[PDB]
Amino acid sequence: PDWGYDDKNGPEQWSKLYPIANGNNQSPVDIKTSETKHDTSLKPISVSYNPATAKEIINVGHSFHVNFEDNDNRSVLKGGPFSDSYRLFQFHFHWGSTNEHGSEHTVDGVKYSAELHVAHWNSAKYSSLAEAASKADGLAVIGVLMKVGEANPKLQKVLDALQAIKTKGKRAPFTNFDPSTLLPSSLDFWTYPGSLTHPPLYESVTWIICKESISVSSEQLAQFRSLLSNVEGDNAVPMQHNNRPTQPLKGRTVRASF
Ligand SMILES: CC(=O)NCCc1ccc(S(N)(=O)=O)cc1
Ligand SMILES: [Zn+2]
Repeated sequence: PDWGYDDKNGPEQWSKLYPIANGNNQSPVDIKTSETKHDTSLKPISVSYNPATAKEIINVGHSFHVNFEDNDNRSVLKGGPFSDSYRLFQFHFHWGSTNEHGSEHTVDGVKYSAELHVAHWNSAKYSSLAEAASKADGLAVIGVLMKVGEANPKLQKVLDALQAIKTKGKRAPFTNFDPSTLLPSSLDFWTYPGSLTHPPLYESVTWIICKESISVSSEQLAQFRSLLSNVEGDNAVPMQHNNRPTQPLKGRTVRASF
């Protein structure tokens, strides 16, 4: 690919190939609680995922994705700022070179160790992910900040699967899993209109950032960093990091459900 997280092909240089990187609806962003606006029209977040939709886990070079079957509404996200139903299609993480950084979104300047992203697409208005991905109201992603501390047992199935997709391109069956088990006990959230955090960087994402963080141990993060970005047979190249710096709000308003 023509982009990555290294010095020459990283976030700082993405604008060369993808001009939208300097757009007015880019993500992630720094959430300043003193500037958030509480909206009473915001309904509670509602997630209902069917574990049978879990499909496959793939090493995509810069990260790894856990995909779900999205042929029907067995796994959907509703409520919040949405009137339409969004269909689950994938969840993945972002992490940094060390525990002191790793999350993409930050709160009042505080950076966390990693971030969980659960993505969905608008199946009420569109017919496929490919179609919805470029629409302003096409995607919905739940972001959960991960604070380094106690080991998170609910990450077990995911971590145990990494040994089967160590190098770029490898993929394997990942079934019978409900990602709602990874979300925090409280679903209070912040929401704002944004974009995909990496190329193609489409400004088609309605972000749902959870107020409550979930835990993850130093060793579990080490597992993410032990994944290889190279293809099998080549010199090992660890996936040290894949988080984008926060971008200018550009007049956007971050709303709070609490
Ligand atoms: C084919 C496919 O699923 N590609 C990944 C698309 C994609 C999904 C979500 C995000 S994020 N970081 O904004 O949550 C970025 C890219
Ligand atoms: Zn992401």
